[PDB]
Amino acid sequence: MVKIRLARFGSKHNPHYRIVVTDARRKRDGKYIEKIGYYDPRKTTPDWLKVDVERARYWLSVGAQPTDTARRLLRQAGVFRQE
Amino acid sequence: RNLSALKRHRQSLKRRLRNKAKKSAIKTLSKKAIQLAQEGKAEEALKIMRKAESLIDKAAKGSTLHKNAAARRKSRLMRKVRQLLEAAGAPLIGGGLSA
Amino acid sequence: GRYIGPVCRLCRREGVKLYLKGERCYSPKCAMERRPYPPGQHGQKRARRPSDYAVRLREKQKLRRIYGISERQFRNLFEEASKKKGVTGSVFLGLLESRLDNVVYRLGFAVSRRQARQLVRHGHITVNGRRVDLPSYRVRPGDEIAVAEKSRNLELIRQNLEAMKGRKVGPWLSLDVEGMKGKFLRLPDREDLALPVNEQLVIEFYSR
Amino acid sequence: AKGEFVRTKPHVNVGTIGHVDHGKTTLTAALTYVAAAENPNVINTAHVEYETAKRHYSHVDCPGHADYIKNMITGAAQMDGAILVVSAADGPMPQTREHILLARQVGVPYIVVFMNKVDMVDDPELLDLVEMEVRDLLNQYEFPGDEVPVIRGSALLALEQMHRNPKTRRGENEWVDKIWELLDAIDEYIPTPVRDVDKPFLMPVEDVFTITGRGTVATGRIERGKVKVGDEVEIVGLAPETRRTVVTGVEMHRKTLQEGIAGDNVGVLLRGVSREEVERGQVLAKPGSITPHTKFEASVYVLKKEEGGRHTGFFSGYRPQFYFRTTDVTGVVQLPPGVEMVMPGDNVTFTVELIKPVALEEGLRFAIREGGRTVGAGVVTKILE
RNA sequence: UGGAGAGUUUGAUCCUGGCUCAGGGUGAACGCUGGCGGCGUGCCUAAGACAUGCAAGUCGUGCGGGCCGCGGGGUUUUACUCCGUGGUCAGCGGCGGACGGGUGAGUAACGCGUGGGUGACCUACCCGGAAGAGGGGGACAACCCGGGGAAACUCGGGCUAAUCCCCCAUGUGGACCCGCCCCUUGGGGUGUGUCCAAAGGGCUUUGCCCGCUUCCGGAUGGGCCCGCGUCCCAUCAGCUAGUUGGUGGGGUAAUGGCCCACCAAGGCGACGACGGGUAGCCGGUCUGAGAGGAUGGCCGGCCACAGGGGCACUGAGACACGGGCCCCACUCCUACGGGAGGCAGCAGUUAGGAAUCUUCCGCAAUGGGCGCAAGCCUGACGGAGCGACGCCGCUUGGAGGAAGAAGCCCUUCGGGGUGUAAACUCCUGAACCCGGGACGAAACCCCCGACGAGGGGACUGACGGUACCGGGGUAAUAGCGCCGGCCAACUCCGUGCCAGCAGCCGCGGUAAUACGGAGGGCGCGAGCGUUACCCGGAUUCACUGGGCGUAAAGGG
RNA sequence: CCGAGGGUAGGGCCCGUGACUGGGGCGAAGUCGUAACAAGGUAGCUGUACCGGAAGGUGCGGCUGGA
RNA sequence: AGGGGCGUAGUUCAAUUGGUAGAACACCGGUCUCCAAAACCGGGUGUUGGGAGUUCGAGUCUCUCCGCCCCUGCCA
Ligand SMILES: C/C=C\C=C\[C@@H]1O[C@](O)([C@H](CC)C(=O)NC/C=C/C=C(\C)[C@@H](OC)[C@@H](C)[C@@H]2O[C@H](/C=C/C=C/C=C(\C)C(=O)c3c(O)cc[nH]c3=O)[C@H](O)[C@@H]2O)[C@H](O)[C@H](O)C1(C)C
Ligand SMILES: Nc1nc2c(ncn2[C@@H]2O[C@H](COP(=O)(O)OP(=O)(O)O)[C@@H](O)[C@H]2O)c(=O)[nH]1
Repeated sequence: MVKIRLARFGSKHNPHYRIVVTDARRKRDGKYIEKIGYYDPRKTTPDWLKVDVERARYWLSVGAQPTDTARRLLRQAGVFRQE
Repeated sequence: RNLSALKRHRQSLKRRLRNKAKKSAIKTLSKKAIQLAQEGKAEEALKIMRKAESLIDKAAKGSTLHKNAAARRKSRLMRKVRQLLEAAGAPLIGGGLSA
Repeated sequence: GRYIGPVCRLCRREGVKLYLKGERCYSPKCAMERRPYPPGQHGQKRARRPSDYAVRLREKQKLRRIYGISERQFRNLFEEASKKKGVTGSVFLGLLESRLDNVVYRLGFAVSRRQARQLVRHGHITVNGRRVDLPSYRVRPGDEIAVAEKSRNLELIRQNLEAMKGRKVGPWLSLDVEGMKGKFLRLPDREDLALPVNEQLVIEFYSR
Repeated sequence: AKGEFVRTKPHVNVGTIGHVDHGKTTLTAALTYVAAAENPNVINTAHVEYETAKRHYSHVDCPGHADYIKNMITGAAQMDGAILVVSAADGPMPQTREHILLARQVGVPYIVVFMNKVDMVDDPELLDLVEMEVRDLLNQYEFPGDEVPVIRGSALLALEQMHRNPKTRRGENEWVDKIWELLDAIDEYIPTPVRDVDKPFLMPVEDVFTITGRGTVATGRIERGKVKVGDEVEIVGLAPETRRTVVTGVEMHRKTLQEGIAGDNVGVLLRGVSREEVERGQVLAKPGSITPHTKFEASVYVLKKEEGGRHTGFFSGYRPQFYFRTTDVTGVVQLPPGVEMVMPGDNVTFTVELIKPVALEEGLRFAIREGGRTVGAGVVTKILE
């Protein structure tokens, strides 16, 4: 199906994923349906996790299974909070 | 020395036989249906073609024909038969057809 | 690696006195003060009108030799100095002054250039807090260069730090002589750097 | 499907000798079948092996015969004790002589004997004569021929009586038995040397192979220290320059070894090396140990005619061959002035220039031959180049 | 925001013109030399052949068994072992093995690029909606026994379970023929007739969770079709029978000659058909002032292939890299009647070659398959290794130190040079040593709250005792090319059209800045040269930007 | 029915090779002459044709890039 | 690794009754000249592949050794 996974960019010992929506079948670093965010797991910078709520939510509303860890970050970004 | 994908093969042969039969049926049962449709058996014709139209949608249930494939086989049947029975016939006992 | 070898051998040859040794090269014997001629066996005979090429070569070598920067970096830094918006003349000269060790030398600390490098390669030098050891480190605005503490008591750092009392630093650097700091207020200017180099040529030499 | 090798018993390797045909090769077969009963469970030198319920043995069976000398030498240059085989038919044979003076030319301590083809023409004086002939010959080459274990016992007999059945213990065969007589005459009398393991590492190369799906293997007779999987090494000697490699294989008689020590004939699979890069003669040593050289002064003693060597001596400019560890490289001879007159049995020192780089280290003996006859032996002194 | 020219035809000059050099570039190789680190990157040739190990599985919360360790005797003991229950072998059944990973052989073509079309279609799993899930029957494995067999495994008789199969009902709806209406290529609504559904599994149990069936829609991924673009030879000029179109069929998810009968004679070509050669295309990459030229390796997208070749089966999807059937060639086993394999998956071997790496560690992260879950698998991937193959950073010290040691080289024998270079003085501390030592890892999961929101809790690091930090701390590698002009750099000796050099012009025939050595110098430095190939210079195929009276060029 | 492959037969394209043979380029100091360059000692060049060891000669016509 | 070959001036080749090794053409050396070619005088210019052996004497006859060609060898 259409997932919301993390694609690895950046150099060696310097990872930098890009939160993205892709068909669960594509290579993890291959072409993707739409980027909606990035995440530096080592922080090394105030901004190490931004996401695009409006889009993240939309995909979730049409069937886009997030990853165990991908979901954690949408969460931390504040996508499922409803008030 | 091997790997267990063989489960998929044996299995393959099995159901490759299941719809092989379901299929050869629809066929031998479609022919006879029309093989009368030109004779004029009307009533009996629509009888078989009615069993025919069953066996087709039937196979459509599993991985044998599925959708439109079945729908085509039907349309041609409920076509040839009809197109034949009009060569001096009139549809006796309301078979699958609807005039 | 950074030459290492007979330098007041280039004060000569380039015929434009050089003080890559500092103290001595500043004395009544810069080597230059006894032989205003190139080395070799000949070195003192008529000279063919140096070719349009030669001039540029000498101009470049004049400069590059004047830092110790080995070509590779020299010429490399040059290219960066090109794309950067502006006159390559200023820029480049400026990007040559941004060289950590250089500034070190530019702000007392070390008698000469070759010496300022080692100070860097041993830690003795420090920037905006944390220390640094890459002679190539490029200084940016508002950053002060401070000596380390383990050194401050070293026989060398003394005498060298002393020569500041009285003498003033370049018009783009400060200096807490007692607190060995001094910032890099801003990239130096063509005029501020009174160098025996005709940048415009050194530039033409890389066209061909 | 491979199976490791595990240590228990000490280890001493040996080989057979004696005039061609007599009795080796076929006998060698036997000794294997025998110590195969009650253990374990169940033209070109042939390494094989077998173990008495007392010690581990590595067996080298040089095909013998003339023409095959250079190859022969490298065999008795690595064995601790030779099994001088003799047939109870012909007696002290010529090659039995040559496979002897050699042994004394390579040191080879102690030589067990064995009268083969015994089950043939009995004779009072004979069997008691043959054993007399031999000893009368071993002392003819300064060996302990008088106190030498002379077992009798035509071995083929042992073989064919073990071929009917792969299981038979001692005493049960008036023909096997005659084997164990040697397997106790060897167990005893034949010492167990001391190989320095505290020393660096070295291993002359005997043969080189290429095990399919692996690469090049080099078999040799450990000199000093040791070598286990994953140790870097320099292939010093012969070729352009000393290449380097990482040992990634060590096996004892086709059985995985854990750290073959000195005196162990193991096969070492080297990492990334082609069969053309590894020749015989050259050496495997500890990286930094030993260096290839061609000019050296050596303290040499030229054998006397009566002692085998030359009988006309020579002058400066003579080019004999030199034997180190495992090969034969040629060399030009240059004398330290006035030494021009170098006659037999003389003892002096000059300088040699080999036409091929070789692992020399000062403190290493060698051997000068020429025209089919060890002309003299010496040792490396100072190294010029 | 961007354009440099030189040598060489002549006694000399101007022009024309070719050759050559100075600049970048590379999956490079070869020579001399080689210290550290990071990040990249590494069979361009035989799409040659390959030992060995691993590259795909998972669910008992779908079902019945085998066997073992244990509730513990079923009756009262080893009778009907019913079952409690965590496991372990295979079978049944489901989902995944069609993705990921490899290669460039084939292919000049809707293959790719780009823009569109589908009233001519499909899409497992994933979302939103609607309606359901009632009765019934049956088989084959596994297992028991018998048989042939070297083996791989097979035949026969008979039990048995299901979410395996089939029959009837139900008909929200859907499919089909005919009619009507809307719409316009097969779409949408509608009426009469006919035809079609479905399975139970675990719990904490009139409720949930995971499933199941039918239709509609959403997503994503696809098929097919169309316009334009896409190399060299015209010494290749004509090509075409399923050929071009029609009608009715078969076929398919679907269009279509895709295939078939019958009919008609068509279709295509200098706007280059047919044929021959070479080649996977692109984003891009190198070069260029630009227009262009060259190229398509790494990474990303599409295509194609899986020893050579043909075919289908299962299925949402394959005519299927580690599935199947068959032929072939090759290699191997064999109890000679039949069996076995396909590294262009990762490591590795051999061959070929100027040349291209470890049978490594880890699933810790990311990503994937299956599972309610715990979790299992994963040579995808994250790392590590090797090679100056490349880029970048760093080192071999710094400051003093003589009208200037020695040695070597020149000399108008006064001296000049190598040279502040050394020695020598202080000074720092690459390496190494001791101590400390990461980020990358927070959720799956658990507890409060409803298994929602939100808050808290616990496990987990291959790289590594590495980076990094603190303290201690030794003066500690240098080479390669060139020095006639182009082109930075000159003397002595040797040789004597010899030996040799040479990119172009040319150097050598007894005083050679050109050969070879030395001193000295210039350039660049863990590098420096050499060879091959691309662009530039070459306005030297000229669109930008050239020419033809006599230099090549006006057709009789 | 079709069909991989195999088999007989005959065409097309291209590549390698062949006794012998044709001319071509190149190669310090070979042989014969003397065609051309100065009416180059017969103005040269030229298309064609015949002839001659060789350059070349002569015929016919043409050119001036000859007087 | 083991057999069997093959190695003579600068090249192609002759002496194998065991006897300093020549034959041709080259090249070398002078003279003339700048220096060659030509011409004229004058010359074997060889590591008999190396090194030893036997022998009064070795290209020849032994052995060993270098390079090359051919054949057979060669899974820890
Ligand atoms: C000999 C070949 C290779 C040697 C290689 C090396 O040798 C060595 O370097 C070795 C080190 C000492 C070495 O140099 N060997 C090299 C030399 C070593 C020589 C040593 C010891 C001597 O002593 C003076 C020793 C033999 C001595 O001789 C005597 C014998 C005399 C015989 C005369 C001949 C007689 C009657 C006879 O009939 C006869 C014959 O035999 C042959 C032919 N025709 C004949 O008619 C006696 O037996 C003594 O014992 C090491 O061993 C290395 O490790 C090695 C093995 C690699
Ligand atoms: N009867 C008998 N024959 C033997 C004996 N030893 C050897 N042979 C035979 O004689 C020959 C021995 O030659 P081989 O074994 O090759 O010994 P090598 O030639 O010395 O290695 C072969 O035919 C053996 O079978 C023995 O002890 N008894």
